[PDB]
Amino acid sequence: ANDIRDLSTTEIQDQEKALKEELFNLRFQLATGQLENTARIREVRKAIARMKTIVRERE
RNA sequence: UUAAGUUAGAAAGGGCGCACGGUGGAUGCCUUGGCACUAGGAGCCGAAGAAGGACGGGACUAACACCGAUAUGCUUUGGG
Repeated sequence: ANDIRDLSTTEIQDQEKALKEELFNLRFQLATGQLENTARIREVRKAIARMKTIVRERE
């Protein structure tokens, strides 16, 4: 969370994209019954929310 | 033996009493909820989009509660 604040906005924006790609893949593996560590999904969702919160704070 | 006479007993089923069960949810005890007030506070919300909703959000989610595509939560300050 503080580590996110060390990054630039553009750098944060890139981290979001990466997390959204990850979240999509998790949901895809979950659907095909190949996930196992199902707790990752919640982690990633929160992370994305954290990014978007920091960015909105910047403005 | 015959005759005359007398009287018993009987239960297909039923009645009364008793015993033991079933059904049913009265009664007692209990209280998650109510009822009436007192003292203080507060007496408005809305185009900066209200009241009230609909549909969604969880690993799996039918319902409730919570939340809004940042969705079963995000940041921060304190408490613990």
